[PDB]
Amino acid sequence: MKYTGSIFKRSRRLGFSLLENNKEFSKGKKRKTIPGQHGNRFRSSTMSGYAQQLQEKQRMQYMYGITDKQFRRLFRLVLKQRGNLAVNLFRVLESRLDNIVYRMGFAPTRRSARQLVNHGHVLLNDRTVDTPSIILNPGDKVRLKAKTIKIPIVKAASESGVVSPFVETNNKTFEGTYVRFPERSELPAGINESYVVEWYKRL
Amino acid sequence: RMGRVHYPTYRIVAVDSRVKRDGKYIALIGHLNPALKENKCKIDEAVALEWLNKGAKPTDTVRSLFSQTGLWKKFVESKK
Amino acid sequence: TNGFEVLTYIPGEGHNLQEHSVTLLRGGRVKDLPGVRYHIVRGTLDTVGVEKRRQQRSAYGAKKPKA
Amino acid sequence: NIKSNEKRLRQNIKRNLNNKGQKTKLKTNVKNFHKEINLDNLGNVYSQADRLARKGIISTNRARRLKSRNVAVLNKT
Amino acid sequence: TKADQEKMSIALSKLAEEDPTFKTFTDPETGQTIIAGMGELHLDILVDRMRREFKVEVNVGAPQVSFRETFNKESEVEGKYIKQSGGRGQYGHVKIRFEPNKDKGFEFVDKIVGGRIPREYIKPVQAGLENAMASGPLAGYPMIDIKATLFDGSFHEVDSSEMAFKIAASLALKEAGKVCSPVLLEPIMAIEVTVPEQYFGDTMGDISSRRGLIEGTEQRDNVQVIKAKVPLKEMFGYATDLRSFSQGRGNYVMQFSHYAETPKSVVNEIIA
RNA sequence: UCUGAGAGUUUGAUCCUGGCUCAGGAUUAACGCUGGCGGCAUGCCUAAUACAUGCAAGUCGAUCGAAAGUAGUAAUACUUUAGAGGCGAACGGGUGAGUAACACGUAUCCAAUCUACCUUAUAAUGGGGGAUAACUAGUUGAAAGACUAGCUAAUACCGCAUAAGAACUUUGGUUCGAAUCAAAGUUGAAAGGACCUGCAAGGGUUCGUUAUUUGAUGAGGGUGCGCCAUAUCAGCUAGUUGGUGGGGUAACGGCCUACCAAGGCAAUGACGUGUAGCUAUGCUGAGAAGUAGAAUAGCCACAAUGGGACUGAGACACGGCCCAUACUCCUACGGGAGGCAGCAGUAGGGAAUUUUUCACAAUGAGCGAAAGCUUGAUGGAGCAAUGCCGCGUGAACGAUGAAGGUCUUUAAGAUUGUAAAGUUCUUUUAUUUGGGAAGAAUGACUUUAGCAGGUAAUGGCUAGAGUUUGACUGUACCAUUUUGAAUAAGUGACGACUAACUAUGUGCCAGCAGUCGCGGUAAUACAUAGGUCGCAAGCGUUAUCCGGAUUUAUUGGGCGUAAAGCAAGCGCAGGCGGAUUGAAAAGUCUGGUGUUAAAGGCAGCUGCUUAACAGUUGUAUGCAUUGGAAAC
Repeated sequence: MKYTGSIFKRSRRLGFSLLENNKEFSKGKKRKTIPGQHGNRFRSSTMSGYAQQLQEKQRMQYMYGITDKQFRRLFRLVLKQRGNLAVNLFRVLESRLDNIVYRMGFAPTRRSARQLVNHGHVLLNDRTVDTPSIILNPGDKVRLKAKTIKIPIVKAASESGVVSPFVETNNKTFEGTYVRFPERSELPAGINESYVVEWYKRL
Repeated sequence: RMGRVHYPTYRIVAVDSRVKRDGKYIALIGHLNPALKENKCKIDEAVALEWLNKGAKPTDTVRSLFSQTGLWKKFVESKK
Repeated sequence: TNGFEVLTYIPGEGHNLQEHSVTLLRGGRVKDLPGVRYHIVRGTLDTVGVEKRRQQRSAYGAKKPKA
Repeated sequence: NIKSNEKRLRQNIKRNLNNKGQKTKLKTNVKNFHKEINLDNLGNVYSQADRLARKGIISTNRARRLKSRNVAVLNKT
Repeated sequence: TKADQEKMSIALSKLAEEDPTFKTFTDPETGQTIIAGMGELHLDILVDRMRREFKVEVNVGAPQVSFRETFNKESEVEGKYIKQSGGRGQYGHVKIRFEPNKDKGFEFVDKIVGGRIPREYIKPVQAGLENAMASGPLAGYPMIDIKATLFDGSFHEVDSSEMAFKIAASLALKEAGKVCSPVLLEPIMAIEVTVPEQYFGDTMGDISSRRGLIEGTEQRDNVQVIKAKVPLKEMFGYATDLRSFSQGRGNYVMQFSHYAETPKSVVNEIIA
């Protein structure tokens, strides 16, 4: 599926907000309990190495919305490069257009960035992109010619800008550019990329 | 020829104009994409000179590129 | 369709055998019934098919629930 | 069938009768040489070989081999 | 042959694409494939397409819808099955009442007061009855319209088991059915015929001569209407007996009415 | 350093010998449920089973006479060819029945070969004859046609002059079955067409001809290696094993003939049998390898079946021929006609594998100075979730959480669920409007500039010319291009492995079933409702290849009680083999070189929306020659 549908429902069982904390933290209350009418006490009756591996992988693609075939595509792409493949893959994990736009102060959510990108409001280097999965590279210019005045969302994101060294942006001129590869310390550390690359040899 | 639909390609070959294409070749000389005309090729004109010395006339429209190689300046006028 | 008169099973609740019913089968062994390694697809050219199931109706061919 | 095969037939049938005549007269010359050995029929075969090998009627190798064999067996006479 | 059945079904697929008004039924009991037709020429042309257009060679017979079975005045017998087939001992024994019920199907009434049969065995024995009536000693049709009243029984030690009681009840049911002179029931259709004037006496004499239950006249606005409860076998050729006499200007409505007692003549005909 | 993850499973229990199952991939994939679409291909594997229809390989009039028709008073010019003459036809495409072997691939040998059209290289490109084609008239029938007699053309056919050069003959002169030269003997060379020029003479262009020498191409021939299993298949073999002569093939060759003999092979497995198109390679594993030889590419076999011949450089010729076979069709019944393993399409089969679709736009192939013609190749386009890649069905905020429902089991709460309602916004796609391609940086075409032997001049050639070529395509996509959340999500599992259970029904029955196994009275195992979770326009099921399985274990296992030691000895061949000295290096390693096509992957680059993919670049096994190495 291109979208998880309900995203707070994803944080229900996971217990982790895809936002900083405010996803299921301020909507009336904080519902961080796992779903299920069969709910009961569960403290160490459902967690295992296989289960934690699934949890890490699941939150990893939830943060980016990668389908299985695209997931293997990205895996092969990071195979195409050498070094510590886990951290290099994690650097490639930011190479999503919607993720960058969210991190560029141009969209409050990556979901909104994806749906702007498909709508055609984005200009990627003199080439409007409707596919939000294109791979970022350093030194790319973007424009928002005219489908931005009628969008309050992009302006609201522009005033709530994001500071990042790996990219540059003029939010008041609707300008963004990918500068350098991201740093691991700027990104959440609860994810373990090693177990997944061990899990991906099954072709 | 090869490539994709809406994406033609044909590697230029000094092949016998009487024997079919897409087979064993004595020597492949150049390549070109006829979709977008920009004249990118890897012509040699070294063994092609020998091929023309022993006939080996390439396909129909190669003569135009032969004009670009300027072999007419060095092949047909080489007896005077 | 050729001359191979072999055993089979009817998987699922009920049956639609007509003593001449033309239908489709399934290849797979069953442990409790020795000599029997075959089934019948529910809903192929003779069998009715069963709906209102989050279960089979992917197998045991039956149309998607209509509401 | 097709018209092209009809035209090829209408041509090569007569060309083949002609070639049959030429081959049979060459055969007759070979016969007359087999009867007795002389320079006159040697010249006759010399001429006929050039008459027939000129076209595709007789292969050059066959004519050369036969004339070489006949002149070789003549060399002892 | 069963292969002939399959090839005739292929011919059915070919012949149903032109006009599917003909109905085809494969009966679960009589077994023979019933195919509907208009008349002599209609069936003839179907046969012609089958043998010549379709190259399908199939034998032709007679329509098949047979009967139902029941039995006479009540009686009470016992069932004792002390037997074994496979590795150890088996035993069972029950005592039931075999009573007819003209307007009700299988019915069970218990008479266990002294603990002769535990409640666990109350239900299986019923099933033993429900499967035992399926066969008849005359022609083998299931026996219906019967009231069953279990009276007594005996549950022994490990030799006793529920299916043994079911088999004993089956023995009792068959024995009592043999004793109580079983009888047969034939299907009866209610046929209504509306004719202006022409075939009043013709239909009267046809029904009187062939078979049927009749009572006089109905006088509709400008026509004569006759309803007959007639055995379904009597429709054989009646479709053309009436039509030939009516020159093709006949019509009726065929509706099933009920199963009725078979006379002695029917008892002599159908049996082998 | 290229590079390796298992799980459960007997029993009171423990492992062990050891089987099983699946977790993983792949697949011409098939089926179910469903299903907007982009881009990338592919899309009979069943019956070489039988087929209507169309194309399917034809071209040249400036090769030839003449015919028909137009214009023109006529001559003549022009339009088409009924035909001849020249060439293509053997290209190419498709199939895998056959074939278990020079067939593939590979290294080399052809002291034993050939190879129009295209390369080099020269000699010239005459003198005639005599014929027919076409046609005319007659005969036979509806007609196809067939038969008979008359007239002729051809760069057609056949003699006649010389043969430069070759080849043969003979003599002299060469080389480790060879090759080269000289002289003499003999033989046989062409055909003309068009154009320019020239009063003419004649000259030139150009096409073609003949013979000559030389490329290349393709074919044939020689072997070595590699190229299934079968000994519950041990003898086979008389053209068989060789020799002499001859015929014979482009050459050698019992290939064949006459004569002469009786060998030859085969236990390291012939023959017989069934199974088979082969390779590069697709996929599975780290690999040794397995899988199958998809499609494509190279090679071989076939063209309804068995032969046989036919010209032609080249065929025993998909779509040439005769016979015979078998079939089909027409016949107004006398006789004929044909072969989709070509494009499709059609019938059967299966679960199933698609359009008798368009243009020859490009490419290519053929014919032709030329224009121009053919081109069911080719390129497209149609269809199919068949695989691959890619995208939506909304999005910003938004509640102690709307309504209903569920559990809790009347009580709260959770729960469905930021999902909802609500405000706001948007439009790739749905859909109106205009733009909008390259593909043709080719090809034709004449005058110019120039080159060029000639020059009297056209023509031979290179740089610019436009009238020239688009099915694809006013196409994809794009300026809120019109409006608009509007045009759209299912599937499986939820006892464990395997991250996924509550309520109800239920009674070893109903049924699930990959295994362990569940269900006989409240089943987290079945069936429904709800909920959970995972993948997703795919998810479920089946088959089959592999990983897991190293579980026929050189690599990478054992033989005592499990499966394993013949009951033992003699015991050939073969295998393994005491020490020391030498050489060769046969084996081996290694250096130089060549070859091992492309395409496959590994990596870099480029074009793609990153993307699969296409192109660019290189990467390699293996074999042969030559120089060494000396340990074994």
